[PDB]
Amino acid sequence: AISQSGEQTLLMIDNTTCPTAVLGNVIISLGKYLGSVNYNSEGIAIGPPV
Amino acid sequence: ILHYEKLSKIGLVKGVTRKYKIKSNPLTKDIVIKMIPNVSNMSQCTGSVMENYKTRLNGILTPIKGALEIYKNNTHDCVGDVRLAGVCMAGVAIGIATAAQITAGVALYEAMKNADNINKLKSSIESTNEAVVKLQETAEKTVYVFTALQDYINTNLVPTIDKIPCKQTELSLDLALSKYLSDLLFVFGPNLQDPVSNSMTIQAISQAFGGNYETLLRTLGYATEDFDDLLESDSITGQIIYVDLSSYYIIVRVYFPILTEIQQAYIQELLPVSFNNDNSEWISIVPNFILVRNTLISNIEIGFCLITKRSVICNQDYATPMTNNMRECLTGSTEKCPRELVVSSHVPRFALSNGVLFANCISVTCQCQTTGRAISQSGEQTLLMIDNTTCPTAVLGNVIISLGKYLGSVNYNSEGIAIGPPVFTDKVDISSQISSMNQSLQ
Amino acid sequence: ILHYEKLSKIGLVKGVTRKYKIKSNPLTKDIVIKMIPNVSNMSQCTGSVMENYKTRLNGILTPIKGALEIYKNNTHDCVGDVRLAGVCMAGVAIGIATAAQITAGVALYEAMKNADNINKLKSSIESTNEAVVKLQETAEKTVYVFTALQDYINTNLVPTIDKIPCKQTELSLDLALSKYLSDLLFVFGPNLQDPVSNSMTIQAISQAFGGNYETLLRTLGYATEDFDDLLESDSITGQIIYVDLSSYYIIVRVYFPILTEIQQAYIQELLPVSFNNDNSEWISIVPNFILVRNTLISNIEIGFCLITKRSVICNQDYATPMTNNMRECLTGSTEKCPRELVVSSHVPRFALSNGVLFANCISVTCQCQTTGRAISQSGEQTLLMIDNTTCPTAVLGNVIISLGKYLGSVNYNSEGIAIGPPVFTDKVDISSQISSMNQSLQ
Amino acid sequence: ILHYEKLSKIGLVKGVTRKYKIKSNPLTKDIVIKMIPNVSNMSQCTGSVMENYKTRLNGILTPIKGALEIYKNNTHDCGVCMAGVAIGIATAAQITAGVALYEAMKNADNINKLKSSIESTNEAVVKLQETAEKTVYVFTALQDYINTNLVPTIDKIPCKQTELSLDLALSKYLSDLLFVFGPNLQDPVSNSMTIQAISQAFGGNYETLLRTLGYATEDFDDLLESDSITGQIIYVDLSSYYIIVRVYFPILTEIQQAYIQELLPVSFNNDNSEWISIVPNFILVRNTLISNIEIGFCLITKRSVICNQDYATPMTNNMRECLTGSTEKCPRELVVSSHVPRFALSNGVLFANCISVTCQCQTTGRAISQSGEQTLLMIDNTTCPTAVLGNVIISLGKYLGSVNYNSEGIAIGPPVFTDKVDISSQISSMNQSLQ
Repeated sequence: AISQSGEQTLLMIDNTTCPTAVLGNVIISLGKYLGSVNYNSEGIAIGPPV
Repeated sequence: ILHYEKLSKIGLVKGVTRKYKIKSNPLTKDIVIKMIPNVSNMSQCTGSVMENYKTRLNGILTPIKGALEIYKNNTHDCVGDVRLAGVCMAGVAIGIATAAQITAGVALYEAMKNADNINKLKSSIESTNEAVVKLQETAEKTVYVFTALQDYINTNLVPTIDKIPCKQTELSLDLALSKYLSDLLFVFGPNLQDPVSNSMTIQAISQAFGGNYETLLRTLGYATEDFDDLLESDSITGQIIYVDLSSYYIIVRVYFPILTEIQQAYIQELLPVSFNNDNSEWISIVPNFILVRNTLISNIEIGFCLITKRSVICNQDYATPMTNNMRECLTGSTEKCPRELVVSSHVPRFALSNGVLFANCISVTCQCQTTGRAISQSGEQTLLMIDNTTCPTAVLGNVIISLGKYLGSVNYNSEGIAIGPPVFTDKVDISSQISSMNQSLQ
Repeated sequence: ILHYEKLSKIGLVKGVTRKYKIKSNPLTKDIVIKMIPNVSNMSQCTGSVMENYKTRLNGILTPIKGALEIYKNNTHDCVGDVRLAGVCMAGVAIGIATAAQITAGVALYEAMKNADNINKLKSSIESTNEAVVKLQETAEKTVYVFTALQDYINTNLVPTIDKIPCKQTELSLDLALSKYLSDLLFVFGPNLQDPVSNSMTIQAISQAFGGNYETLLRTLGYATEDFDDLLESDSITGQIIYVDLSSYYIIVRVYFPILTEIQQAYIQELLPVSFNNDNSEWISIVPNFILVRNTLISNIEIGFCLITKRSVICNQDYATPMTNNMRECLTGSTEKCPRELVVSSHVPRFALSNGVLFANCISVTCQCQTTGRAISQSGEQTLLMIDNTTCPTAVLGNVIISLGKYLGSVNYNSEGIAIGPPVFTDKVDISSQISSMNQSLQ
Repeated sequence: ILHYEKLSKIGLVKGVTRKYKIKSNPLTKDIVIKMIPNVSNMSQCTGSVMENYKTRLNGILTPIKGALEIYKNNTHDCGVCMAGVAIGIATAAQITAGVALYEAMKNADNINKLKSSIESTNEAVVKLQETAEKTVYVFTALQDYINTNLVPTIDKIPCKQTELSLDLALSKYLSDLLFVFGPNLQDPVSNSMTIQAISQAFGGNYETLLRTLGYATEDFDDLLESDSITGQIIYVDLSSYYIIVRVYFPILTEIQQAYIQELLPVSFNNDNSEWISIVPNFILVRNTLISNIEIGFCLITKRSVICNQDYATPMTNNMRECLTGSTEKCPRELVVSSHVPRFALSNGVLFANCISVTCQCQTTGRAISQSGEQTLLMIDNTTCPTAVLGNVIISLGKYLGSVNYNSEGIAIGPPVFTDKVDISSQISSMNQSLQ
């Protein structure tokens, strides 16, 4: 299983973490990411509810 | 959880209570629509309109197959008993996709297993010359073909193939096909950016069959007594799974869900009534329909839902949040409810709930028939409750009404409440107000 | 990878390489087995054995229904909207259940929807009087009934209903029913503690039909070309989904899966050959069959799996771990390989791989044909590779063989390797070695 | 006495608890199994296969009579009094079988008094009166076959075909016999031979034998499947080719202060790998003493395990400490099969390895996360009532043990490998390490 903590909003799943993910009935092969290598280890600020 | 007495005193009288149901657990049936008619019996002097219609239909149907091939080329069966062993997704070759789009992609592959078998029938599908046809898919399975323009041809053009000049039959035909294409472009034209998804209603799909969805659904079968419901609420949806540019016929998987009533979940309707305060008439601005489920109070965007007599039916959970202040207002904190001054003379001024009558006797003349005298509202009472204790028969203009007994407080009409601040709900009023508060803040 | 060259000198000559495939994606078919014959035509002097057979049968079928009802009284459809579709489980009332038990439970409820349809046919099911009968649960869905001893009664008992004193017919019918029950008790008797499971083979299920699974599977359908495979590997399984204590018939959902080749995986078989060391014969103790998957080497408990000429087939991923020392012994480190002295005179002493033969030239007569001179093995060479380089035709005992090229080292026979320690593989020898080493440690 | 809470840490979750019952107090019944079928109705075209069958049957039967006569000629009244000088080699079981044989010789004489009646039976089950008060049944091995198929077909087909069919049927019966009554029957005196094997002298139809003998117990099926119903051969006749068998019908005696505990294995996560613990599935507890059982020989029911012998076997002391809370001594095996169980349900409380199977209960509508330190997860109504694992939606109960179950860790044992080739190499490597 790929675990999400209570600190992070979403997960970047790519071949670096593992090259094929399963989300219920879908099995998806994934490609490389072009942005930061440490995407999932850095948090950001969040806005106000509306 | 809704406190009806303060709501009524503000002017939100009780309305009907309806259950909340959603589309669920969809069965599938596969059909094909031939968007081109068979003109074989009248092909003697059809002219060149057939070829031109062929090119136009190819031009319209090419982007649909192009978008479908993005998934078709990138869908494959993952190998080995380790995982559920379903479909693998060339995600890097797909590029851009949503959750709903991917889900539809999976359902598209799933349906491919049957679509290959139906495409074995290509010659039979071409041979169809009736507006509805049933075909054997297997010794234990069947499929239906619908012809886009077979009824018109067979009923008008074939019988009238000699009584008028053939050139005239050419025009008529051309005009008929052009009318089909004009009706089609709203749905199957460039508006259809995403044919893969299955959110498209059967009513929209039937535009490819002349807008006659009742024939699609009757031929497939009235599976349940809720049929009109899954029909109006846009719960019956279909998906295009194969597009053919040689025979010009598409395969559609029609979904027939079942309506699951949500437990501990009801829809409440509130009737607004104009009420008197400070020598003027006001109407409170609150949602007409409120969704209370699991003792949780949330709004509902019912515009896309269907409001029957006993239940509220939606093809999707359309629950939306509600402001905390609105929750307090509907809980009893009645001073937080907004109110709008009414300048229209066509706003309702009285309502009837549980047989007890709420009315604004200041705005509308009230008198009681039993005692033959007027019913008086004072200047500090927002609304007047009339019931059998007051008098068993009152009138409001030209209506004689007989009232039941109230179930709440016996001294209802003698107790007042607090009233909230005025609001204005015009589109330009919101911009005007926002400027005023911003200027006030500065 | 495996180092065949270093393994060969230890005596582990290369063998056939087979692919690895496991059942996946099972299809579901439904049948009923009537565990009681229809004795209608012979009822004139059926005696009282029918009633006693009814009671004895009931004594066996009652626990099965009791174990099923632990699920039936604890299984229902949820809203399906509170969470993605599934079947609800009253787990507080179940108490003790494994993952396999719960999975069977889910399949059991899922099949219940078809089982209700089959049960709507109860009177038709009871009326069957052929060993195999075809019925409809709807016009697009067949179901099959397989009676217990209908054919046997139909073939020998009914024709001989007069030619012998039919009291003897009563005795023979009693013996036949008792024979059925004795055959049944191995599978459907008290050994069947978990009817909620899909691990029971069709061979065991056919015992309720006289062990005649070929009729079950032929009537249902040979859908795939690997059918014998799915049959021998205990891959075709079935589950009981309905037990009836009045008509004495069960409903079974038979599974027909498909064999998926586990990609990047193969099974290597190693042949043992006796070899010399210190003037005595030894045979190495290593697994005959090794499973290499995704460049990861591990054992396979191949007793349950079926071995064909081209692939290894299992009804389950029967891969088991393998010692690190076995890993190093199989990838080159022959000093960690076990060896056992051979006392028996019936151990194989030569083997042929890739057209070359590795032989133990001193323990068996070892001469060559094309020159008439004997082939000599020194006391330092464990095995002698004989190929057409030394001579193209060799003689071993009474067989004369022609040999081909070698692909590895040309100077194979001139290079020796290290040898491991002896082992003893008797059941009691393990205890003795453990005790001796324990005493040595103390 | 078992620490099930600490065992759920290692993947061993509580299963059913069963009562241990053993065969005891066996009654006796005497029957006559006639291996030669009466063929007086088919003597017109029976041919010469009958004499060949008789010779083959004599050759089969004679060693049985030989190994019975060693006890017949060495037993006399001097209770039962044995002669050990002329016996030579015998076990305790053999001596008890011999004393039982002589006790049954008293009724064997009375049954032999009806030899003419026994040899004249022409039905599958025939009733004979051995005394004024007691009776005996006679079973003929192939009489139903003859009277149903071969007798009616004596004239419609030529009797050469009848002769060949007779020879083939008798040969098939002999084929079924020889697995049991052939040279495999080295010790015919012993009574450990099951009724199912004895019924191979009657076509494997032990149901007819038992039902005619009139079982009168509610434990009958558990007795039959657990091989509790045993027999003994006490007389063999080489003139009429029949044997008389004392069928023993025992009673299931539940052992006081004895129960059998079942443990369900669950794969658990450790050091980013999935493992399974190597501890026996079934445990015998007798007066607070823990010992193994070869439950393969026994029959397991929903609330009891029935054994026709006391099958308790010793347990290693370290294993005993493992099952009593010291989980660090419980061996574990790495997991290579993608089809090992991963969740299990006890008391309505769900134990699972959420790292290997995704867990997201429906009432919170969210996933249930398992860290890299927790071997298994407990789900109950305290955390969230109804859980979903793949295709199953499951409503759960409440745990009875500690409330802080998911927050407390434990120690873990060493890895092991259970293959026979693996065992030898571990011995070899450990021996090499010692050297």
